[PDB]
Amino acid sequence: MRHGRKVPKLNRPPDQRRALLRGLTTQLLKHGRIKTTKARARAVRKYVDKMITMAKDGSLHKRRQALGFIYEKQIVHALFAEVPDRYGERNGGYTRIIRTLPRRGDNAPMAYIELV
Amino acid sequence: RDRKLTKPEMGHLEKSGIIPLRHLQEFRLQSIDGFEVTQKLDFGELFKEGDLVDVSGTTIGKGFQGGIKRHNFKRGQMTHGSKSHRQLGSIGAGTTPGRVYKGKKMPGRMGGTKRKIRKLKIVKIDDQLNIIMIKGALPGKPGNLLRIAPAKIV
Amino acid sequence: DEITTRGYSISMSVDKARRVIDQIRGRSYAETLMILELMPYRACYPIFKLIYSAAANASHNKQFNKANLIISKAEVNKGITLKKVKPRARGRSYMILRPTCHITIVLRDITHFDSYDKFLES
Amino acid sequence: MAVPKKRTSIYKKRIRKNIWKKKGYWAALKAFSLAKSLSTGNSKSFFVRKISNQTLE
RNA sequence: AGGGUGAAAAGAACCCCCAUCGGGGAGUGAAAUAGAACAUGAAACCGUAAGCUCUCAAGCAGUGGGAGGGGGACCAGACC
RNA sequence: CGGUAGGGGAGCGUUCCGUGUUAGGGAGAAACGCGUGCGUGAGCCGCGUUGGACGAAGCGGAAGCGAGAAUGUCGGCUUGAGUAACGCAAACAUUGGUGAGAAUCCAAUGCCCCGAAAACCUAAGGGUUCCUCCGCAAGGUUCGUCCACGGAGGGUGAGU
RNA sequence: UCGGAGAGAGGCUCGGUGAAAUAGACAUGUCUGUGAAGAUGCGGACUACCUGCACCUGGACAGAAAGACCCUAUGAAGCU
RNA sequence: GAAGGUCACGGCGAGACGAGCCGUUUAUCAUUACGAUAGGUGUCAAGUGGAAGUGCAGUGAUGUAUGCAGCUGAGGCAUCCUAACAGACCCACAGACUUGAAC
Repeated sequence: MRHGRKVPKLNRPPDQRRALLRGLTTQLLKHGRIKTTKARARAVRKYVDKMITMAKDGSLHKRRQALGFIYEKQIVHALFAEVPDRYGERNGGYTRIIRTLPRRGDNAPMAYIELV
Repeated sequence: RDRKLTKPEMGHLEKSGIIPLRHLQEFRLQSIDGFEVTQKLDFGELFKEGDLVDVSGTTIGKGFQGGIKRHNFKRGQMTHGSKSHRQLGSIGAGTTPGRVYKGKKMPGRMGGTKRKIRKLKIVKIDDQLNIIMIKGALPGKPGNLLRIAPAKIV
Repeated sequence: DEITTRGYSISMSVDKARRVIDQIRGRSYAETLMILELMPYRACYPIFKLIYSAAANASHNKQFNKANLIISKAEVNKGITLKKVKPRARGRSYMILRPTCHITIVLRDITHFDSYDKFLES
Repeated sequence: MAVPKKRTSIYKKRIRKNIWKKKGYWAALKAFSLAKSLSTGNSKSFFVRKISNQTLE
């Protein structure tokens, strides 16, 4: 194990990580619950909460850089006026994970991510 | 002395207090025993200051460390070499009985193991609050146990 | 061997499989259906409908209650294999075989004889 | 690489079949989670307001 | 490469489990521990159950002597 | 009275035939065990079970007369094995639909790759693999309600 | 010359499908000596709990190849 | 059916797979038994760097003031708001013979 390791690099190049992540992100603040592996859940976890704290501060500084992650101009305004304002009293814990029954024909992992 | 542990605590009530992580014993050197107070400090009040003190920490771990890392001295190319350099350098014979000469340098694994540095002078020493300053070295990464034994220079 | 139901020509194997039935052996009809639904192995099927196949029928066909049922016999045997061919290098080092399975278990009541006896003076 | 001489087959092969012991429900207890009547072996959704359900009351 | 279930197929309605693949029963037949992979179906190979031996003991390991153990003996008689 | 190559001297068993539509068998061959009795031996005799039909005692006659090895031949079945592999490195995931089940089907929102190309058209060849409705054991070195898989229909109408 | 670190495709674990060269038989430790004379299986002695995974890979004159080297057999196939 | 072990969960300057170390929402019982192992958050440090917007000067490019501002991965402190679930199973019931020294 890498001394002081964090954020899995998956089995694909770096540029391949900041691409797939952009999906599970918007799809999370657009629908609600998203099924995925336990690894992805732990990964997307931070990439999502770190995007929510930005909206909490509002302003434009947390909008230009934010857009660098998600491209949907529909889910962006959301954070700047939807669920983040609901956590204006809660410091953290924006996302929530939970394990479930194994895959279908495949081993594991499996979990559903949803906002608390 | 509550969480995790349970049996070691109750098995310590024998005239004493506050249990550490791992009880370590010593040898003969004329010192106090369980009859006056039963509590050793960090002053030693005898080992004398100025002298050097040894430090036995716990070595780190590089996983299934190869052989080129437990010796660091094996040539090899990579851009065209078939040895890829990293290779152990291909050790062994081809048509000789012997017995693969056991004990010879090989990859193997690595992990926590005693080290001991010995010697090493001291710059500052403080008691009560507990704290010591060793001249660099200090085996293992901050998070072990260490024995910080006096000095077995003899 | 009271009731023996299962089948044959399964699309499973003889190695990967069986390792699932060797755990349900000597187990009740419940202790076996509460573990298979947790076994992340494909062998769980059609072995799942198996434990249910040996049962249920033995309830209306014969005089066997739902309880006291335990897997007496159980074993996976290799049936018929097919010699397939797959290219690789000039075609020579090949044979190929599909180890099929046709396990055949059986359920039956349980013996046991308990009769506690004590004295209560009043 | 090389090639094996005499294939014992019997015995040896059999012994190397113990490590693959019947892994009965590889997981913790996760028994009855109360008011479940049964529920899957491994841990599952807890009990509270209709959660994880596709539809609500 | 690949032969023949049975005399005649009456070569299996219906019922139960499954995805209305598969099996088990109910029936037919002198028989399906003969039913479409089917007659009599051994061996090589692959398993379950039962008794004994089996972690401080090694070399194509059987053989001769030989205790103990699980069973079968004879109204001891010391054997398989 | 050890015995190779060899020479010489005695026999068993197997298929068939003569002596046999005599006799044994459906109250029953064949296949396996056992009685471990019997002969110098290869074996023979009796018998239980299973099983389904004939087979054949004695002497002689006629044999394509019994092999665990000729890198034998044919077929089946072990082991290395359940190790590797699952076949350019142009990643993938999600919300729904259908289904017993689908990360790879379909539908939607995107990412990513190519962009004189892994676009289209045409010749050779191939030749019905095109389309639609279903099914899937086998063929798809994962599954598959998916498919150029299988089983039924439909479809190539120019004097230029 | 002393190379190290990091990013990918394998390797490792799990789930599904699923090979091979090869092999008389195995309860196939080392060493000295011996032996048609460089065997683990002979003799003496020492050492050594039973059984896997990953890796490095000398032994089993390992595997594939009745060797293209030499010679032998009044062989053969071409050439001069 | 206890001590204890094991499994799982949240993680590890420890690992190929196992093992090993810390912890499991009272952060297991009394006495403060010192009991956030991780992700996120807040602050700080460090590394880039003085950006967006806006105003002004210039035809433009460009530059200046706010800006030594903002952004910010594994570093440090602090914070458990999310997940560490109440429980189970496994393992048992003071436990052999003889002799000696004691009683």
